[PDB]
Amino acid sequence: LRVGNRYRLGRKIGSGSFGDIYLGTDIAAGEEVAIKLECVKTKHPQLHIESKIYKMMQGGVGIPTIRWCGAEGDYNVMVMELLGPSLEDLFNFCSRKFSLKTVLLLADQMISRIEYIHSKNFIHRDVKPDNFLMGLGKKGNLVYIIDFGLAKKYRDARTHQHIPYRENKNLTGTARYASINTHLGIEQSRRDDLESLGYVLMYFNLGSLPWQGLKAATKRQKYERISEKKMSTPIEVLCKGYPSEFATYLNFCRSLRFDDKPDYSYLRQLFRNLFHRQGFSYDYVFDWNMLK
Ligand SMILES: Nc1ncnc2c1ncn2[C@@H]1O[C@H](COP(=O)(O)O)[C@@H](O)[C@H]1O
Repeated sequence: LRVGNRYRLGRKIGSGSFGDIYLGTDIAAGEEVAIKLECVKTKHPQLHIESKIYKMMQGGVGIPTIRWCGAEGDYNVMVMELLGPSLEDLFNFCSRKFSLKTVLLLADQMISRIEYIHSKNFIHRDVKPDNFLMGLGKKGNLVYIIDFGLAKKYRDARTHQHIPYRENKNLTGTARYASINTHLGIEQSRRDDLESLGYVLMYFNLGSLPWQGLKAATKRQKYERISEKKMSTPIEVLCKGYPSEFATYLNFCRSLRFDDKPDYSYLRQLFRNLFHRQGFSYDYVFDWNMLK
């Protein structure tokens, strides 16, 4: 299979519910690429939007490059830089066990990516291990963020005027990691991304969250089943037997006002101090770099 003249579609490397991702070859440049395909069917496809957001993000550390956008037949096409495995894939590879050092190494970078997205007037609204990828080669130590499928402006580009507080929202992201605010149908802001990262971190520590694996025919039902267990579990019980810093983090994030600018530095500082007190070095050796 080919896409136009310049690209070679290889084998599928990811299924997204938005589109599917193929490993590919830029034949004209002699470089491996990732190629996202979306089928056009209505007059509101969303890959055109996602690519316009990627482009506004460019020149960010841990933002993949976009090489080409256009259409062939009834498919929208996005060609981007190829990245390594997801943190979900790496977790599975490491037997669903990460060391505290690996979790803290990741935490520092994952706050910084989210910060950078917020600095560009957007919230992500789909923060999950699947959506963080390690780079390849010289970028093997660099955590990337992908999938701006569900991203939106939280403040005016011009004025920095925050979006107003609104309720009864469409529950559209992944329920395992959704903020308590998202569960009550409250409009998402910067605090919701950072809380979601909190649940991602405790996911890596535990191996699973105590609200996982609950069957539902519907997306609405998935959120509601998880909501009950989540809202009945104190931050302090969730994180018990782990460094206080994981509690302090989730607590800080839940205490933020709708339209508060987070202290991204403080949250980074928390994990750094724990990191140094444990006696770890920032050598960028994750558990999987030790595989012989
Ligand atoms: N540029 C990329 N390079 C490598 N894998 C990717 C890339 N983009 C997406 N993927 C994979 O595709 C999966 C789903 O992509 P998405 O539906 O866009 O979030 C992710 O979990 C990744 O494993």
